[PDB]
Amino acid sequence: SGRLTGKVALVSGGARGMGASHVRAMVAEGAKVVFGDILDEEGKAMAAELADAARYVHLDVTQPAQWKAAVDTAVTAFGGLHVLVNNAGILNIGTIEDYALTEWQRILDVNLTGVFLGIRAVVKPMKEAGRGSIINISSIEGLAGTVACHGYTATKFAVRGLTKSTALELGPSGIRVNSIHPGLVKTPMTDWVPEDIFQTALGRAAEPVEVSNLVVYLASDESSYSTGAEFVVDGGTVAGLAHN
Amino acid sequence: SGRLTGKVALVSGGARGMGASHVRAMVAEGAKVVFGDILDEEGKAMAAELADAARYVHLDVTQPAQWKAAVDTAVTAFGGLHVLVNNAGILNIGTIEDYALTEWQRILDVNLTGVFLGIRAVVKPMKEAGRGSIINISSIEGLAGTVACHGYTATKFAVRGLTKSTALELGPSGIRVNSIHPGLVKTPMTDWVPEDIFQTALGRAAEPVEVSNLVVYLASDESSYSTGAEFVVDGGTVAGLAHN
Amino acid sequence: SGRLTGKVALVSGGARGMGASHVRAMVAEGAKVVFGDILDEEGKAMAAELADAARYVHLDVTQPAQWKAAVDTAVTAFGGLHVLVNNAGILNIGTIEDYALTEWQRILDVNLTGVFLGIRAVVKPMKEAGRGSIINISSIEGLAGTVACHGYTATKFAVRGLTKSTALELGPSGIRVNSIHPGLVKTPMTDWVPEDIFQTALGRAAEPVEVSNLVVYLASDESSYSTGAEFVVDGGTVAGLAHN
Amino acid sequence: SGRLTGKVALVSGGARGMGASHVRAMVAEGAKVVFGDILDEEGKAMAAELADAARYVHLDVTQPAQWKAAVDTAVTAFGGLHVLVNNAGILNIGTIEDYALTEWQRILDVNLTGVFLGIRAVVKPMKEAGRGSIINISSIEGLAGTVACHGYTATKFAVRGLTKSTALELGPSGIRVNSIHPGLVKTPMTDWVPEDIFQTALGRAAEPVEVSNLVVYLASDESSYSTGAEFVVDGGTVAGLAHN
Ligand SMILES: NC(=O)C1=CN([C@@H]2O[C@H](COP(=O)(O)OP(=O)(O)OC[C@H]3O[C@@H](n4cnc5c(N)ncnc54)[C@H](O)[C@@H]3O)[C@@H](O)[C@H]2O)C=CC1
Ligand SMILES: NC(=O)C1=CN([C@@H]2O[C@H](COP(=O)(O)OP(=O)(O)OC[C@H]3O[C@@H](n4cnc5c(N)ncnc54)[C@H](O)[C@@H]3O)[C@@H](O)[C@H]2O)C=CC1
Ligand SMILES: NC(=O)C1=CN([C@@H]2O[C@H](COP(=O)(O)OP(=O)(O)OC[C@H]3O[C@@H](n4cnc5c(N)ncnc54)[C@H](O)[C@@H]3O)[C@@H](O)[C@H]2O)C=CC1
Ligand SMILES: NC(=O)C1=CN([C@@H]2O[C@H](COP(=O)(O)OP(=O)(O)OC[C@H]3O[C@@H](n4cnc5c(N)ncnc54)[C@H](O)[C@@H]3O)[C@@H](O)[C@H]2O)C=CC1
Ligand SMILES: C[C@]12CCC(O)CC1CC[C@@H]1[C@@H]2CC[C@]2(C)C(=O)CC[C@@H]12
Ligand SMILES: C[C@]12CCC(O)CC1CC[C@@H]1[C@@H]2CC[C@]2(C)C(=O)CC[C@@H]12
Ligand SMILES: C[C@]12CCC(O)CC1CC[C@@H]1[C@@H]2CC[C@]2(C)C(=O)CC[C@@H]12
Ligand SMILES: C[C@]12CCC(O)CC1CC[C@@H]1[C@@H]2CC[C@]2(C)C(=O)CC[C@@H]12
Repeated sequence: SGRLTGKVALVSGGARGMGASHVRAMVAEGAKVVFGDILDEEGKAMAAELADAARYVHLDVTQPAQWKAAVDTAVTAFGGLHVLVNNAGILNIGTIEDYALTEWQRILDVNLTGVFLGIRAVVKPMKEAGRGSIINISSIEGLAGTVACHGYTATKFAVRGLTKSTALELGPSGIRVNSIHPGLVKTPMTDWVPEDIFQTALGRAAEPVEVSNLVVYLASDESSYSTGAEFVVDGGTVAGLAHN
Repeated sequence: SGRLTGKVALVSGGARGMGASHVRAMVAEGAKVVFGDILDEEGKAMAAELADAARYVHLDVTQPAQWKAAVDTAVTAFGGLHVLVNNAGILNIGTIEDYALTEWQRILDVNLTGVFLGIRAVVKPMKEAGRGSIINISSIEGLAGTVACHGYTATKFAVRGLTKSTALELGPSGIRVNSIHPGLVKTPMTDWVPEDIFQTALGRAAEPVEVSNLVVYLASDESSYSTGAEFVVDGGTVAGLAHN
Repeated sequence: SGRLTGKVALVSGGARGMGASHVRAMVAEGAKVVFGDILDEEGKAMAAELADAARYVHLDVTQPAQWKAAVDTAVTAFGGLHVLVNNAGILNIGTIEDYALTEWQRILDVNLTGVFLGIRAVVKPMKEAGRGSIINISSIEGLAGTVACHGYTATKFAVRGLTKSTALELGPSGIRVNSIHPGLVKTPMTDWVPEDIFQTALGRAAEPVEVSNLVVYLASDESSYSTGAEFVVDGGTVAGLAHN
Repeated sequence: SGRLTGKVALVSGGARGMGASHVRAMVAEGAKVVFGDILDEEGKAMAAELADAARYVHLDVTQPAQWKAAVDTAVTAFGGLHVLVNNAGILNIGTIEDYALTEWQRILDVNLTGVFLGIRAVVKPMKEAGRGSIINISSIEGLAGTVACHGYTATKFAVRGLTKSTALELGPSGIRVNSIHPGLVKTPMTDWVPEDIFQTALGRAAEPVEVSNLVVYLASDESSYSTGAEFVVDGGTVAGLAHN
């Protein structure tokens, strides 16, 4: 409570799912949040309940002009920008043969290029403020592979790597960059998937707030000495070997 | 300010350095702490200025009988045990040729067996309580190697592995096990080492409280979905490649 | 000698550098090689001194039609296709701020999409034979980060991930997929870089044949039980922590 | 045939299982092998069928004096020592509670200290010769955890770490140190385990020769630029996420 007081955050894909949960969790901790998405109806809806501590903006992470608009909104409406949560992303599947090249390009644009564009857009205000925290949402699919999940796996691994190179470059400016790797979380992106698809040590899927707690920790100054690192919140899946 | 209220913790090697910092940080968050060490003078000293919320006990992590005594103290004095911070450890160096077999055995006993004994000692009360968090202190030397640091590297890698196997086994009982890997921290164990020995992105060594913040996070229920994972707090060292 | 006898291989970017070395090394071991590139003069030149054992074809890894032509050449000229070495790649640098979006897209197309296209192109003939070995050339930049190397790092991490997902999917068909991660190698891509830029245990840069030896091993049936794995040939760089 | 001609190797635990397979594979490639174990009957038996290419010696890897005797045998009988294969090891299981402290100590002595003693014993002759190759046999249990496998997991992770620190230290002397991580292999140590206990991409357990092929590669000069690295030969297990 009051752990993010004075912090301004930008969250991509915050109209629903984990993104929405992150917005709510950060506001509850005293932060001012600008969240963007492409689902304007839902976005404006919850922008109404968070009232004056949040602002919704239309943001297609593949459009650099929209990223700039999102950043300008944060800076002029709240005075600055200290946190970026690259959460927007999509999921598509398909075996090597019947996986469309267009789906491949689409997921690269959103899941990878979108994350890169967000980082380019927030460095200026963060460098001026001399402090900042960028949180990239990857997944355990960015740690190991899965059948018929080539585009998703490739981009989640890429986001993991992009996190490291940018962390090294921005470190001297006081900006931290870390990646979060969650396992199965109950959201509209995976409501069609059985909750026990992964072998976990805790024996259950995660509630979105459980990932949000990690977002708050990484956004706060409590995690001041962690940068370029992978934070896993998967209930123990990648900690064990695949058995039958 | 009250993130650990109602939690009872046992910290090994808490008389000084990071251990002491963890004790203070957890008490400040509302936890009751039992800390043990072999430096009784210093231990009793700070137990006095924490008298109401903490208890000091003599604890040589290589002696199972002392671990049991430490656990009994926590349970009878505070009603239970929910957190274990395996922090006690030593550091010795030497090349392959002139590294004494006795130093090798000594570091294995303290840094590895000591950690195992602590886990065996706390599982009973934690399993009864139905909830628990075990935090094993490894290091980045448990992620990559260093010249003339064979005993330390071997044990820190082992602690990292022990964290995973125990997390899988204890998960069903509601107990989480995670490892922390810090880089250079300002403590008596490394005050003879130049603060910039490691290439970091932040360009500085860490203050012990920076590692304590991560201990609090892992001890709290905020990290409910993280288990068997490595949490790195090294200022970016392992995120980059070794350059000249 | 004769370790690859009866094997037909396709090597992308084989007109010079490591690619050329791989072609020569595999021919010396009894394999028939079809190598493609965009440097036609050099390509036809060495195709001439390798006469009956190799065939050169123009191949821009970003063009699916050219990949098909390359595969058809291998199958009709040599009877089949058992090995694919995704070696083609480019290197560009730049900081988050002054790194052109066009350079970013270019490296994604060649280093990542190019690798994906190669895999899609060879699965048919390999699945019919019920055997095959795909070797993806990543780098240690696909294991850790580097300043001003965002596009390269992102794609090399992605290739590492793509290797795992495809290995799991193709495993049942008898096809193995592995990634190679070399450190500094003496080639035209890095002749402007000081040979001791990386901290290595061997104290030297690698000769391209040293990486080719690993390519032969992975192409042969000797490595029959290795798939979806990372093979590091960096002289010890990623095995140690970055010191000053 | 003749890939290890002129090389002298020392293999611990070579009387049966993978160790025996390594001895046979290396002899077939032209190497002279000294293998030790504690199963003298079986050891002398196969020392007979290999003739003068192989010498058997009694060797308890926990006894430094016996290691010295093994090394002296190699040097005086064959003129030198260029390869060490730390293969000897044991397997015991048990949950945290009912796992005997004696079993814990026993596995630490054999699986970890035994490996360290072997390295200390061979550095002298290798440093004089200008180069050498040390191959430490870990396992995928040294990469991820398993329930009721605490001693085994801890030591296999430690061997993985010991491989890196020693590789960095010995690199300047021309000595390479690498670790091998196999999955399920058909040997007496695991003949009671169902061949499909692990989820693999290849859908089968490995034949010991498949791991021996990797030992030969690492023992030969073909792998000249690989050191301090993990070589996985697990049929794809650790490349994928644990599913149900
Ligand atoms: N659901 C799960 O189990 C897991 C999800 N993740 C990651 O977490 C992130 C969010 O996941 P969920 O909330 O579960 O998914 P979700 O589908 O609920 O939400 C993703 C959001 O991104 C927005 N979005 C999509 N394309 C966009 C674009 N071009 N520009 C801006 N916004 C766009 C969508 O409208 C949606 O609100 C993604 O990066 C996902 O890959 C990671 C691990 C597990
Ligand atoms: N100092 C550093 O830069 C880093 C330290 N670490 C780890 O953090 C932990 C604590 O480190 P520091 O506070 O810096 O060290 P420290 O030397 O300040 O404290 C270690 C404490 O353990 C106690 N201790 C030693 N042997 C013991 C035994 N057999 N039984 C019980 N207590 C014993 C010591 O008396 C001391 O109070 C260790 O596990 C260490 O490996 C990890 C990364 C970096
Ligand atoms: N040079 C080094 O130190 C290291 C190189 N690598 C990787 O090894 C691979 C080969 O590297 P080098 O031989 O050193 O580089 P190089 O520059 O000598 O050769 C790359 C080759 O790819 C060809 N190529 C480029 N774009 C192409 C396209 N669109 N279609 C077809 N061919 C194309 C080039 O013409 C050239 O022959 C690359 O994937 C590189 O990232 C990895 C680690 C270290
Ligand atoms: N069997 C498997 O699936 C896997 C085995 N490994 C590792 O490979 C190595 C050999 O495995 P296996 O051949 O399958 O086991 P094994 O039981 O067939 O052979 C181990 C050998 O070591 C010898 N030995 C035992 N204690 C010794 C001591 N104190 N000093 C000297 N020799 C001693 C034994 O007599 C035996 O011949 C071990 O390090 C094991 O952990 C790794 C991954 C999988
Ligand atoms: C939902 C999950 C599991 C959680 C997540 O973040 C993404 C995916 C996407 C691909 C799915 C995987 C479960 C296993 C599937 C269902 C395979 O068997 C074919 C496609 C795979
Ligand atoms: C202090 C540090 C760095 C922080 C830490 O937790 C442990 C050690 C122990 C061995 C040291 C290493 C710095 C580099 C040293 C000084 C080598 O050059 C020889 C022994 C090595
Ligand atoms: C050549 C190497 C090292 C070998 C390789 O495969 C790629 C690169 C590309 C970026 C370079 C890096 C050396 C360090 C550099 C020079 C940084 O200081 C700015 C750009 C970086
Ligand atoms: C054989 C194998 C699998 C191959 C290996 O190198 C060691 C072990 C040892 C512990 C076993 C594991 C299969 C799963 C087991 C059977 C658990 O369910 C309890 C003990 C575990």
